[PDB]
Amino acid sequence: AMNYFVGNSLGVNLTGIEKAIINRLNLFKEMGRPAQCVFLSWNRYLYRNAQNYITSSDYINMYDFFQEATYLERNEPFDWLSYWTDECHYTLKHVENSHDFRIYDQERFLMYAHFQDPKYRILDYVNHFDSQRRKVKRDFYDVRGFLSCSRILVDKQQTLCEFFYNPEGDTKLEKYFSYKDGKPEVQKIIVYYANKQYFFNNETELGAFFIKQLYQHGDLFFSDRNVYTAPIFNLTPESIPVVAVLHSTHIKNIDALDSSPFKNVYKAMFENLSRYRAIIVSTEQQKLDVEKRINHTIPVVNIPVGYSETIDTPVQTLDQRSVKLISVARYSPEKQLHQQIELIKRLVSYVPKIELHMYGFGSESKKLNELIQKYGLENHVYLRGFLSNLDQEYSDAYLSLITSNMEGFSLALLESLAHGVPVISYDIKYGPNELITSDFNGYLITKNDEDALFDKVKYVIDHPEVQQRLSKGSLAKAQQYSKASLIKQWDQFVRLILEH
Amino acid sequence: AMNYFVGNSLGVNLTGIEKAIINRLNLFKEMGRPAQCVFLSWNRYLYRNAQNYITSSDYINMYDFFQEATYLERNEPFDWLSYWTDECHYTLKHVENSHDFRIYDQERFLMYAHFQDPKYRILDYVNHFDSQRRKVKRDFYDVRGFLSCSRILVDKQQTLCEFFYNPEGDTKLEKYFSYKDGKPEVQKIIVYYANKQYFFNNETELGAFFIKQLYQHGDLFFSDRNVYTAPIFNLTPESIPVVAVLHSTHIKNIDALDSSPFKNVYKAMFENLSRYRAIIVSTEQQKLDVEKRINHTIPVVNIPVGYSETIDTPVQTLDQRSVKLISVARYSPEKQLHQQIELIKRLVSYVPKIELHMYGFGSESKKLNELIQKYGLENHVYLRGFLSNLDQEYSDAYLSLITSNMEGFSLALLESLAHGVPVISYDIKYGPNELITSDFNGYLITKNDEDALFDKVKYVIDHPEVQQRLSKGSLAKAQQYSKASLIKQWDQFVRLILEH
Amino acid sequence: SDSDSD
Amino acid sequence: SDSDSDSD
Ligand SMILES: O=c1ccn([C@@H]2O[C@H](COP(=O)(O)OP(=O)(O)O)[C@@H](O)[C@H]2O)c(=O)[nH]1
Ligand SMILES: O=c1ccn([C@@H]2O[C@H](COP(=O)(O)OP(=O)(O)O)[C@@H](O)[C@H]2O)c(=O)[nH]1
Ligand SMILES: CC(=O)N[C@@H]1[C@@H](O)[C@H](O)[C@@H](CO)O[C@H]1O
Ligand SMILES: CC(=O)N[C@@H]1[C@@H](O)[C@H](O)[C@@H](CO)O[C@H]1O
Ligand SMILES: *[C@@H]1O[C@H](CO)[C@@H](O)[C@H](O)[C@H]1NC(C)=O
Ligand SMILES: *[C@@H]1O[C@H](CO)[C@@H](O)[C@H](O)[C@H]1NC(C)=O
Ligand SMILES: *[C@@H]1O[C@H](CO)[C@@H](O)[C@H](O)[C@H]1NC(C)=O
Repeated sequence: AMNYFVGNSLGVNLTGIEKAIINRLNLFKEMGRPAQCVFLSWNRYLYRNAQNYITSSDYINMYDFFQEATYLERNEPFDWLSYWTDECHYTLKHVENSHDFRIYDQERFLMYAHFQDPKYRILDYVNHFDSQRRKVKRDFYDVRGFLSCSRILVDKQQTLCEFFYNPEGDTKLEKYFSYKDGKPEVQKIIVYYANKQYFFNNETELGAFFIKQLYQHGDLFFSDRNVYTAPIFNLTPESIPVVAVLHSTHIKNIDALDSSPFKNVYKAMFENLSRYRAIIVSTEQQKLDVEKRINHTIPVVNIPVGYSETIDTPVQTLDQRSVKLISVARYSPEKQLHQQIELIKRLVSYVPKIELHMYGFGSESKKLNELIQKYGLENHVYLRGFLSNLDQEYSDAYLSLITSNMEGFSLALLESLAHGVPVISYDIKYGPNELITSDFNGYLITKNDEDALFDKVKYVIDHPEVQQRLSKGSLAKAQQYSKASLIKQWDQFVRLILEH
Repeated sequence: AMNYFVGNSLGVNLTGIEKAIINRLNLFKEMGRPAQCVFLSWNRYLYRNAQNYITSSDYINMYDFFQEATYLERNEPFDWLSYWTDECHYTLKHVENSHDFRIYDQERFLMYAHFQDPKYRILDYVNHFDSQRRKVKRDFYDVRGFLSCSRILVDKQQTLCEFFYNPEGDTKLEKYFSYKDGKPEVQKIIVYYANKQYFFNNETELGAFFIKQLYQHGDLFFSDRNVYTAPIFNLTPESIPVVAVLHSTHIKNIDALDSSPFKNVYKAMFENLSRYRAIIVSTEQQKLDVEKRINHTIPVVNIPVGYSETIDTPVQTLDQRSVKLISVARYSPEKQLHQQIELIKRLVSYVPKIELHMYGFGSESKKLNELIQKYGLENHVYLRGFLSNLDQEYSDAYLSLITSNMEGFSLALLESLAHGVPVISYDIKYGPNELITSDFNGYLITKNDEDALFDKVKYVIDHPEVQQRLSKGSLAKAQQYSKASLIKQWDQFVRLILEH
Repeated sequence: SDSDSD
Repeated sequence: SDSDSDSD
């Protein structure tokens, strides 16, 4: 029996939801239960992105599946340049300040090639041109080497249809597109599978077909990317068991528990509750809020998405000269990172050896840079961008700040505690008040009360003895979220979930 | 050493030019010289169209060659209806008064299937539709059974691109198209051949490439459809010998031998004469006219496109009570068949048992039927359509009529004389003037003299002693065009045309 | 529909 | 320039 954690894809920078899935996979491995991530969306660099976290056998992508490229590794690089000049007798004209080449047969322009690396080892795409220099076709290569997709273009480079290949060059899917509000949308998909020809109207129906081909009796599905996965599970037979996992607040306005509409990302799930064996949320409070809202229609249970180990990297090696505050959060409006920049403006006149290091990425990074310049805080507030390993950054961290107005748990909060860094967080739904005991491992403060924020951060700077005591509380609280503790809950859950 | 006769294709109904090529292959076959027809254009019905005339080994089609279907035979016949209902679990709705099915699954319209035959053993094409009933793709089946071409559609069923398969379903050619003045034009061709990929701007460049793959030292090309074949031969090296064969009048106004421009269909040939070893035309007079006009730049030589054998069907078994006039001519304007319906309208006043049998096909079909219907001649004038064997129709024929304003030679005229049927023809260039001696085997009458046409036809009906005399004259004239005398002219030509 | 076939 | 259209 296999357990399948169904998300959408993996980017370059590991997000919360992707980390929750990989955490869950490492917990099932530790307990000996077979488990695989399932990715839906077409992504020809997915094998590169997954490389740094999971193995090739730890996941299945839907497009890889129909393209017979599941559990395939990289080929030894093909020397395209050398095959184009020596074998094809083409002429290559390098494009300056690029990894691109223009390809000609004598004086005739045929192809524009973009490589990914400056070593020309990874062909990315090739554009095909007709006698009038119309771009009729784009060839997209998988980072593993093979040609994954050809796109046929019409008019002003509009997508008309896509063809997906196995590594041998046989066609396995066809997609046909029409334009609606200036974007291409799928109107038909043809799949060649098990020597038959299947017809679908959209990617959701293809999703539902994929889930059905994966499923064997005794298998269990987990729906983690509900905006895509719920509609897919809605077109699968009830005989295939699936658990819905909520990753954040479930309603658009959390101060109206009874009345607020469900978020768009959960609508399709909440509108077909009886499809699901259960809902999992991260926190007690959200379990009780959700079980009320859905009038107990299906079981709701709380299993935190995050866990701690013991750390072999250094803990609380503080610089005795300066105070290092840290924010570990997306540069995104709900994290309200502008508030922590206001906090430093107020503190800098009192404690001038202060540093705030903000680890993350997103749209707000320009407004946040402009806010630091405005206040002349370039020496004190550092937008560090995204680091894939934070272990060294927690070593010398005095305090971690959270000014968010909505969490599902906050992996960053537990991660901080686990490295012995105490946290000062607004008391919001959900997670902070289950993870912080005021005056034990940090302080909870009323949502958006920036005065209480300043007062309490000032109190811990003034009292290095208090920071030492809260640090040790942080390691103790982290132990309540241990690997062993999460395995005990997942084991009981999996043993009770299937029908008997 | 192979002799290749290069035309465009063979229709469902043979053209004069297609017949000339088959005649030439039969003469080469009887004298023991290797010959093959070469056909350029994509025709998935070619194998069927060839079956009455030549062997599968007697021709190579260019699309067959790249599609790896050259010399491939008809498959074991496959039951599509049973595959779709029994194996696929689709529901078929037969379309009234057709060989067509609509195809549904899951309450959706998926496909429209058209068969060639009433026993539904030959799938012709299948149209595919998206979620909104847009026709996104057409599958075209070769009459031998395999899927030959998929066409992708944009907008108002416009042709965007075509994929061409070998019989296993591997892609061997891609064509990309753009519309110019409301018709689709090739802008790009991709061919996968000899483990390589080749790029062409148009069918001429692909033709040229095909000719160069066929050619072995010693082979000889005949260019028989010059509007396509000459532009192809203009892109092949002069070391490949080719002969130009003209099938009709060479200039637009035949009256201005010196000054009239060359017909559009022969321009590319006449603009590059030194490329060609010689010009072959059917008649003495066209030989004299063309040699003067090209200032003897290359040799010009007359070999008739038609020949006579001895006939093993009845000859001149006339019905005494009724007279049967025949026209063997395309339903196309330069044949001016309307004039013969007009002749009959006049003749029924004097011969109440007269019939005119018009054997052919073409565009004027409806306009000629409407003319017959408007004169109440439905019992005297029959459009018989195209018969592949006319042998039995000649048996009781009294006279043949030709009212054409231009002819290369006219095979129908020689066929008529060979079966003992005298001919009355306008004295036009070229062909009739050399095939008819007035008062010996028929009568030559002034171009468009409908008055004189009636007088001579009536005279021959009024005098059956004359019709018999001209019937013996006809069999005598046809003997001058014997299989044996054409072989002699062909054999001498092929022995001298190559440099030594 | 009339446009279904050719 | 018209030439920048060749790439994406
Ligand atoms: O520079 C960074 C910043 C963040 N993260 C990770 O990003 C995740 C953010 O998840 P969290 O639950 O805190 O919040 P979400 O992003 O879902 O709101 C955490 O696992 C962090 O460890 C990281 O690896 N490097
Ligand atoms: O029912 C028909 C009508 C015409 N033909 C043939 O089509 C050719 C007509 O070509 P011809 O040289 O007479 O002139 P064209 O039609 O090319 O001007 C001749 O071989 C005819 O015998 C035929 O086989 N069956
Ligand atoms: C709602 C929000 O801002 N962030 C949540 C985060 O609290 C949580 O750690 C994770 C649960 O897996 O899902 C994120 O997207
Ligand atoms: C000029 C014309 O209309 N038709 C000619 C016909 O007279 C000739 O007998 C034959 C030569 O093969 O080919 C056709 O194209
Ligand atoms: C498709 O053929 C059908 C069936 O004869 C006919 O009803 C329809 O008009 C055809 N479509 C065309 C030729 O446009
Ligand atoms: C850039 O492309 C344009 C085609 O639009 C062409 O005119 C010009 O020659 C090209 N220059 C190079 C460097 O190829
Ligand atoms: C394609 O990329 C090349 C090189 O980066 C650049 O010259 C060209 O402008 C790009 N085209 C775009 C992105 O419009």
